[PDB]
Amino acid sequence: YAIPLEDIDVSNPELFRDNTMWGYFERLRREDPVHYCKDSLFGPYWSVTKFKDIMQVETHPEIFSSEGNITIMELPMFIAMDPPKHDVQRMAVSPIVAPENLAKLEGLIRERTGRALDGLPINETFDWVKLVSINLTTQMLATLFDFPWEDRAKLTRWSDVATALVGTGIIDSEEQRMEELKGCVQYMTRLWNERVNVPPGNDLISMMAHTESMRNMTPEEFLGNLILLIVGGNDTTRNSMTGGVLALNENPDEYRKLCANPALIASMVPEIVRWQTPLAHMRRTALQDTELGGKSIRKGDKVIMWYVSGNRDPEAIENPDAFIIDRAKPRHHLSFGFGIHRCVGNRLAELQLRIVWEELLKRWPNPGQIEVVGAPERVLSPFVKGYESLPVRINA
Ligand code: HEC
Repeated sequence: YAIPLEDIDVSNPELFRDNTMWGYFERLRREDPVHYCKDSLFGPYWSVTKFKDIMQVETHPEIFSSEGNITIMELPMFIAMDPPKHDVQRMAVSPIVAPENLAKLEGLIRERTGRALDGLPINETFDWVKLVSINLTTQMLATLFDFPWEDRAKLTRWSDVATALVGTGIIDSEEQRMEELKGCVQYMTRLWNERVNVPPGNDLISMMAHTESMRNMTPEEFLGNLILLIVGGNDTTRNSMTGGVLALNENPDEYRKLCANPALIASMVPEIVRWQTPLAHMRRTALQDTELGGKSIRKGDKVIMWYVSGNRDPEAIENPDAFIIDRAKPRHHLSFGFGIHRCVGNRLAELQLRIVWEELLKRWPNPGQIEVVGAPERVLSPFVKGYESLPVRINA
């Protein structure tokens, strides 16, 4: 409120690192819900801050294009494609990440999860993001992709390089970003070559290499889609694992409700994904002049769907700034988007988060045993809404 409406830049990454962006999004929802920003680190853009207006953008891909770039920050892959090619590639890829096709690998993830939790320090403060969230998410991706186990830290590195702003401690330049992602393409090409001329067996690289429909992708599209699948489920799962522990500590009546009725994992996991909003936005580009929420959008304009604001919109969600683990309709949220691009991995991602909560409560069943003892450090990004560290002590 101490700055002019016309000067609000909700994309400033410092607002996300400082956890001060909430107040700026609240002012826009009240006073200018479809908002033009002339000056930012990302050039000019529109902010879409209400639940119903994000739904209008998601459901009109013939007006609001995904082709070529789906973030505010300026290989082919089907998230960054419009129909018809989007729809052909999604129909090939959807069965690869469906739980119905993954039961044996998911039982192996549960065994590996239990072993990892059995190795955590007890009655000693540690960094939850390092020892649990990054550790378990990397073990899950390495299991699904049968990735060489000694090289699994490369998955975390490639994830960081894909999304990082220049000068945050990950890359020094766009030249460095391109050199590292060349390395990623070279590594995945070797795995493709080692699995295509041998009988399949049970991992996602073997499944894609032997799927007849994926012969109609170019090698560039095949590699682009393979790398989308490794990166797409990494930071999102990681920051949902961290967020749930923080939400239960900030809301002790919900931690008591969970421990008294562990079946509430079913309604809690979707509420963790809403409360966290691990990807704060997705971007579109206007293909035609259009009207949205009373504003004139021009052909070629950058249009930002702020899920971080839509998930807190009281017009759509009752008491939206409260964490409530037994809501009547807990899947009413925008963290997986909506429409033709709605997260193809959503049911697999939630299954992983339920496996983790079942295995945590098996070992530590009482309220307050998983205790946040220090402030989180947050990520410097307008896209990844997440945590670099979280000090935790397990009281057992
Ligand atoms: C194993 C893979 C994988 C996992 C795990 C995964 N995703 Fe996705 N996600 C994708 C793919 C692939 C797409 C592209 C789908 C498309 O464009 O049709 C996608 C698309 C999305 C989109 C775009 C929605 C839209 O309407 O534009 C969002 C947002 C998203 N994912 C969020 C999440 C979140 C949050 C999580 C975890 C809590 C997650 N994803 C877990 C693979 C994954």
